[PDB]
Amino acid sequence: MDPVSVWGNTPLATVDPEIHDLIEKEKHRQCRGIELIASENFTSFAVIEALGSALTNKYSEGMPGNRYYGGNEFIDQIENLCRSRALQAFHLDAQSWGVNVQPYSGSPANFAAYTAVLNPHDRIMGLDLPSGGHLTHGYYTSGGKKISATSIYFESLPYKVNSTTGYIDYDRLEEKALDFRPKLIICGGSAYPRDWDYKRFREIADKCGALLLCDMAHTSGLVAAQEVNSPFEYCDIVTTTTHKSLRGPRAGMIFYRKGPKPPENAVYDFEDKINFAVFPSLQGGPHNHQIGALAVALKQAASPGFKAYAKQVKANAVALGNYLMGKGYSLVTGGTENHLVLWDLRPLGLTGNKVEKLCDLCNITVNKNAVFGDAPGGVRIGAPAMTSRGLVEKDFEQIGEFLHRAVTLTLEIQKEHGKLLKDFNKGLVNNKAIEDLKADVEKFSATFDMPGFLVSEMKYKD
Amino acid sequence: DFEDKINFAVFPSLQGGPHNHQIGALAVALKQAASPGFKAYAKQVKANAVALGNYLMGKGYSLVTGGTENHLVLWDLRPLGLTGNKVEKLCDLCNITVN
Amino acid sequence: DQIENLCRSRALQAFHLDAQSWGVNVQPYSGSPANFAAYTAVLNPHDRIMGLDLPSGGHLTHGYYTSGGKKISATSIYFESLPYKVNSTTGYIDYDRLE
Ligand SMILES: Cc1ncc(COP(=O)(O)O)c(CNCC(=O)O)c1O
Ligand SMILES: Cc1ncc(COP(=O)(O)O)c(CNCC(=O)O)c1O
Repeated sequence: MDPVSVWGNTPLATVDPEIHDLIEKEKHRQCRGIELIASENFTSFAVIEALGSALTNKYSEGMPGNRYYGGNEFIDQIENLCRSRALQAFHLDAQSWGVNVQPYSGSPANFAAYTAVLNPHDRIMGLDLPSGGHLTHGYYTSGGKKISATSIYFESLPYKVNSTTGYIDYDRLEEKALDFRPKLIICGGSAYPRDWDYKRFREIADKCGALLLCDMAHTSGLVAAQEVNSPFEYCDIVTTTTHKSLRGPRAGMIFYRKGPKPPENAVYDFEDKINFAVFPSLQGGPHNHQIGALAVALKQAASPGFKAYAKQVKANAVALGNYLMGKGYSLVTGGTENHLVLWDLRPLGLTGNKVEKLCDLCNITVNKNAVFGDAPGGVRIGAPAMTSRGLVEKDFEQIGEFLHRAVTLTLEIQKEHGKLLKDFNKGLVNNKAIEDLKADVEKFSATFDMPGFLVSEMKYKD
Repeated sequence: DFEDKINFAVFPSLQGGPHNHQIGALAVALKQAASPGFKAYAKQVKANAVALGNYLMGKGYSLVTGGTENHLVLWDLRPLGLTGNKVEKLCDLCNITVN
Repeated sequence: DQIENLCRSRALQAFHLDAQSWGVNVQPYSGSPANFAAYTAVLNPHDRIMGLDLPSGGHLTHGYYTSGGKKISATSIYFESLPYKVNSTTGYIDYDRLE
């Protein structure tokens, strides 16, 4: 039996050189490309120190002051701190809003919210995936195969954007809701480049008797800084991830109205149902290292610096958008009001998969994305991650130039090898233009700061 | 065609007699710089600058370019609302000489 | 002569230079005279020069004139200097704007 220090106190670089080396290679990759995945970010070292800590050792099933085991003196304080900081970050009165901070991620947070307020097979609507919505808001194929757990255990129906403007068609949503009669309407999405008319959603929900939930995962950092419409003014429940624009660990939260209802002396009934759904119905012990790390992120999000970050994210998305748009490219809705742009590639005859593939070869990470609701004909581009490395508008205009080069090279490989993926991949090999672009992206990326670790100590600096 | 132009610029164009005590002292310094100890000194200078830079950033101080690849660190004091004048003056009084 | 010849040869050795490819002059009184003699060797009066801007980390002898147009460095008095700057985001040399 190994003495404690050999297995238990030796650092990772010695206990497991393989994993240490792979993480170091991943750190280097994060420092040598252009990260435009709109859901990604780079969190702080202080968050990561809480995440990688002894908090992982403690079981604390239940919730603070009402646990199933002992030894929770300090875990209770950490969870209570995290919860009160969550309410502060979003400027919520603790007598009108509560929050559960135990969900393991955003998707468990959504499914626990549904479990709390719906019965199995109850009806739900959310934004269609080709229109910018997320899997957890419901998804089934044309062949009827239920894919999302939301569509397996409840009855979902999507609403779409207008096929010519790309904005949410609020009239068709109201009509569909009166026909379908959902018990729950979901707003928020993954690839919608505009703000949300939450007042209109509330009017539609009240007209059809539905609860109204906003999944604010993508824009939660922007909501915290009061840079986009606040869903809390109008929604019954607000779910979120904590790792996207909020820049924290991977976790989820469920916010819920409490107290008297606005004008029978009726009161909200969400609190106990939401808490019970997370535990004991769906989850086990909370991940206390995530909760501690989340409390750190929420304190960082409440700071004047984070408000400046949120402004800069929106400004960088706009500058990138305008740059592409001055090159003659087409954006869905012709611009953005948030952290992302939707690049309609169809006027170029390119699929989003070809542009995504050549970009990845040049260390530019984007993702194909269906466009206007229609082989995805676009790509989604987000600003939070590279903004966190300190990039401002001119730097995002340089990102725009890099994207313009990558797309030109894609056209060039298509106009020489052909629109078939078996043919197109022939041009992606031994290609000096790709090799050059990659080199330029690498040298560009290396000039920027990186939160989360001591840069001078990284193993790979080439 | 640099050699003749450069030698001529130094003398007779710009300077008078060389300072031969400087040249002899410089010859000594160039012998010392060619030694394995000096290679280790130069590594140590770099390591010392990095270690100081990392210490300051850990306290929440801002370095220009966020680090160093050579012998110096540049410390941006504007985020603290301080001028270089005040910090230089105060620790000149504590026998710490910066600029 | 032997001391200067030794200084020159040790200069070439300390920087790992082939004497068929590199020569050295070791008489400059200091660094500022060295720079100004180099300029005098290869430039005519009023020839154009660029060096790193002083707020971007450059040195007086690389050129310096004020917002008001006052020529401070002798480099800017006797030649026509224009500075280049670091990238305002990163603090590294902005190579594209220099080009
Ligand atoms: C048999 C078994 N299976 C699954 C789980 C769930 O683990 P998570 O907390 O990671 O969700 C538990 C937790 N049991 C906790 C206990 O016995 O104290 C368990 O005992
Ligand atoms: C009148 C006069 N002025 C200036 C200088 C220049 O001195 P430096 O070498 O220190 O630059 C000399 C040198 N004249 C040397 C000689 O007559 O032998 C000089 O004779």
